[PDB]
Amino acid sequence: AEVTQLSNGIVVATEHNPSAHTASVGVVFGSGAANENPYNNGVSNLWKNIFLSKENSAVAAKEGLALSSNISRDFQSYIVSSLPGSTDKSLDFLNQSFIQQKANLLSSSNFEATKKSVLKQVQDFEDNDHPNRVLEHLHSTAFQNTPLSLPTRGTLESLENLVVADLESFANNHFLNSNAVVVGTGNIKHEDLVNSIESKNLSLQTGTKPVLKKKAAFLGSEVRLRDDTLPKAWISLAVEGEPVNSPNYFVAKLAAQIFGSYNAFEPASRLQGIKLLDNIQEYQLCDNFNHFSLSYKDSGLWGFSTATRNVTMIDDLIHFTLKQWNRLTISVTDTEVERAKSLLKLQLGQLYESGNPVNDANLLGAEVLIKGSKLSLGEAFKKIDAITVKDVKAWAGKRLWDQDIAIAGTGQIEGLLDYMRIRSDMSMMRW
Amino acid sequence: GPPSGKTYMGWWGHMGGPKQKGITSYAVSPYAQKPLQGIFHNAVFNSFRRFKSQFLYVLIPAGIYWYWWKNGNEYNEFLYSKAGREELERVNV
Ligand SMILES: CCCCCCCCCCCO[C@@H]1O[C@H](CO)[C@@H](O[C@H]2O[C@H](CO)[C@@H](O)[C@H](O)[C@H]2O)[C@H](O)[C@H]1O
Repeated sequence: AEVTQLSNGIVVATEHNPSAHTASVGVVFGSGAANENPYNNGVSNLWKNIFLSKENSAVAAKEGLALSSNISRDFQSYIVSSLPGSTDKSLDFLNQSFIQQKANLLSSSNFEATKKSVLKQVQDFEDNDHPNRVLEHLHSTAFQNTPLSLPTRGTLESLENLVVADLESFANNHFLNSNAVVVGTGNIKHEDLVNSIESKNLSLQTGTKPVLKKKAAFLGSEVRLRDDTLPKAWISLAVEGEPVNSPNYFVAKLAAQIFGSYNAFEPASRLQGIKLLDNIQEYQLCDNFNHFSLSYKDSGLWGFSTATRNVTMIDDLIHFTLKQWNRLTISVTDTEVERAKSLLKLQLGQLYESGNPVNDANLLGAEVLIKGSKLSLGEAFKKIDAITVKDVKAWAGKRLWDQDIAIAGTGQIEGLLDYMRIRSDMSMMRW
Repeated sequence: GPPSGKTYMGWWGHMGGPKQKGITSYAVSPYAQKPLQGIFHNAVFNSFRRFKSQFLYVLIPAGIYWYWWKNGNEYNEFLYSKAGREELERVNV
């Protein structure tokens, strides 16, 4: 009823949900793509896929279990889902995969087949997923030569050069008890899980701490992947944002909610209380846009992504959007701040109070790894309601006004002006 | 608006060039760069580009004309001096 957190060597964290009809048990490691290098980039993604390999999944399915794995920038997860009663069967599989097995999943035929699978996977993403590919390039240029610049799926070049040894090296260096948290969500009790874990013994690399490196840094820059054969222009643009556990974490998320998301083809989306919408609908400057406040351990990105077929008016799209951002520093109104509060609460509620145990597992593990605990919506909502117009203006004057930007784009971006023209729009002339 | 004649330059979004693909460009903000603290010394070996590579195309024609000028000027001066009186009358009339 408040999320329990116990440690006996292995940190166990659970979140009991009485309305849930299933249960998820897994392990979340405090290491992701941000802990790789340009040459082993994609190793985590390769691990995810061998864990989700047919051999491993068939074994789990026979037991009535479903496997899930997510590779993020700061973390990595491996979850098993089952009925509330088969919760102990999940632990056995989990125990087996990360303690008993090794040479079973890393066999020549399984590794090569899995490698070939992720290779075609990544190739398709880079070849067809334009909005996400652009967002990945935003991170790449914004944090270039820094941990946060590496794509989570890895790069084709490094992927084709990866061997079983690379996987093992990463596992020995990151899949450690000191860098992990065993999570339990859905319909399960803490005692049931802690005792079932405390039932077994061993340690498997005890006291071993993960590798350390240099911190993430934001660099005003841009990467342009022009492709005149594509039907649209896809653009992502952002300034240095807030890291997780930043004092302005919510103020930044609220600022992003002010401008929000938009889908020109959805009737209700066109009626939102967003001033930018009055400027962009007259000549239909875009098909959609979405503002974000991405937060990581060392840094973050605040900005937006947009897609448009109006290739001759991209300059107006960017101009109007950045002119609106200017407003956060000098003229954002009370009702805009109040509307943002309500919608932010709804966003967080939908994110944290989702009816999915695997989602809760990922969120719970990631947070307890970073701050040792998980913040409740009750506390989050209180912080949000305390945000004032002066807080937004103070934050904007620091993060937005006359600040460097990172830009990424693909498709028909001839109309996207030079860096300086876009950068100049981060402020307004004053007397 | 009235129908206008086709030209070889358009505008942003339809400049009139060929379809571009496969080229990726990267740039860094001027704010993140060294405050132009390397004008001289670092750009001295690159300098004289319009010199070493272009000076002969300028120098030879310049030398030809300057010497042609100096030659004619010295002769005119001679013709109008006491010693040049006889040749002056010869070439003038
Ligand atoms: C015809 C001959 C007459 C010549 C007269 C010379 C004109 C001088 C104008 C000088 C300054 O005009 C001034 O320019 C600076 C930018 O440099 C503007 O600054 C604006 O952009 C800068 C740079 O992104 C921001 O830091 C700043 O917060 C913002 O207000 C300022 O608001 C404006 O007031």
